[PDB]
Amino acid sequence: YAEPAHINDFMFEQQRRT
Amino acid sequence: VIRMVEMQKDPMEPPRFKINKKIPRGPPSPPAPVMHSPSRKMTVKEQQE
Amino acid sequence: QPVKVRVSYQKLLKYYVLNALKHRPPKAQKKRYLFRSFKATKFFQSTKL
Amino acid sequence: KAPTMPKPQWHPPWKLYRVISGHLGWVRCIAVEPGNQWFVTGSADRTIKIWDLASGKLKLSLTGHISTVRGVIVSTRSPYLFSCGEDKQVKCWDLEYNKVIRHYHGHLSAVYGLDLHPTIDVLVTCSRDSTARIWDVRTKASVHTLSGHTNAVATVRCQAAEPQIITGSHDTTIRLWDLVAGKTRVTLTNHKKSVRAVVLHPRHYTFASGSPDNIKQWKFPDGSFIQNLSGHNAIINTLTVNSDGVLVSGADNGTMHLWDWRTGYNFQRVHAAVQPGSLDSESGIFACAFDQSESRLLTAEADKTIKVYREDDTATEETH
RNA sequence: CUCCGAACGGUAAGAGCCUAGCAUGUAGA
RNA sequence: UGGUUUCUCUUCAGAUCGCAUAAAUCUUUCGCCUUUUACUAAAGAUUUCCGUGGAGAGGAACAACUCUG
Repeated sequence: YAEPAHINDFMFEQQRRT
Repeated sequence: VIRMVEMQKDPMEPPRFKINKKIPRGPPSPPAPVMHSPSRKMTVKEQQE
Repeated sequence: QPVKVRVSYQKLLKYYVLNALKHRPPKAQKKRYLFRSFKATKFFQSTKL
Repeated sequence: KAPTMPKPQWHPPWKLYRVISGHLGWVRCIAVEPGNQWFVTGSADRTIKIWDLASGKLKLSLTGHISTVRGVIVSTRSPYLFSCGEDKQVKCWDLEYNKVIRHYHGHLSAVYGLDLHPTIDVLVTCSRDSTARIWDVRTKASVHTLSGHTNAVATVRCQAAEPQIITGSHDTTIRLWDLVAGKTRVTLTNHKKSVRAVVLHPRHYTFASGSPDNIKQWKFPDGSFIQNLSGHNAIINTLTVNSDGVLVSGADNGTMHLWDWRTGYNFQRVHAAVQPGSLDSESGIFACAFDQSESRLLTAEADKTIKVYREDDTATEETH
């Protein structure tokens, strides 16, 4: 089940890699 | 979460494959019934008229 | 009176009229920037030589 | 005893004012210009000829088709008198130079009718091969193949109010195919005969429908059977409706039965005559449409005579 | 007087043997 | 009041938008014609391409030199 989000790709890729 | 980033292809290229011979959809349908009118015989003289 | 200069002046004046007699449109257009889309791609690159 | 019986609608009878006969063959389509000046009408002689809408005299003669011209849809949003021929060619004869400008193709057989959408820049060409075609105007290309008919799609309707495109199939099943998707959103549980007629009354109600045998009304949102038709068992081919409440039914037998869109009773129900050169049983209303001024009705018969029926004031026509 | 043409409508038809300039860039344990 | 430039993107262009001018398509015409495409040019209108014009949006270079008023 797909569920998109309207969050920023910059802050999401920075927080997960940290 | 997976980011959907569309890869920008080269805008000068031959197509990557031939004509697609795959089935796109299903040959069954939703066969909705008629329900218009009850079909019956007209008369005994309908074969002569 | 050259014999070559007479038909050469007649034919050069022929395409002078024919490119202005019927070939006078208002010249409308809607699209632009053909090669500019290739410069904004991820594969081409501009330089000077 | 009947509901709404002692209060019908008002409908004075009409009268033929001029019978123009200039074509050579059975006229299959007739349309009026939105400026109430031109009257485009095809024929079996492969020549769509325009005439004066009020004077009745001839105005132009435009040929080019290779078969019978069974469709003439004059566009009101753009100067282009598009025509549908039976030679598998939707010849969009633009009136800006009185010649073919588009010559769109794509149908596998004859085209039954063509209808121009008032809002979307596309032409609904109801073909007769296996389906209709959504041809894009000024693009010379089809948009989508609305294949939702088990037979030839005779009638066509492109309303701005109805989101779908009402297609009249000859397989006794009307359909409403959507413009974006293409599939039939709702069928019709009526019209047991081969439905080859459709109408629309956007004056004070929704768009109706029609059928040769056992016709009935309908609604624009998803369909709603309001009431059936009167005793008209002939093969109906023309169904026009005016904004004043008149409902004209043109059949192939020549019995031009005129009824009311609200009351339903036949007001005139008169039968027209025929040409002296024609046969005894040949007069039949193949196409009928009211004028742009809604004053003089125009019905193109099958006896090679475009008849015009004007109005007449009377009061001794009370229906029981 | 100085105006200059190109392709298709064309070489067949077959038997046994012989040698070549080419292409893909995988999941798996 | 306050900015000379330059590059990206959003409309309408009825101004020789082009002080010059290509190709294709459609509807009619001529010449050859022997199957066809490549053909010859007269009329009209439909695209594509070579280009351009005002007016808002985002970057770079002294934007500060102080331009008109």
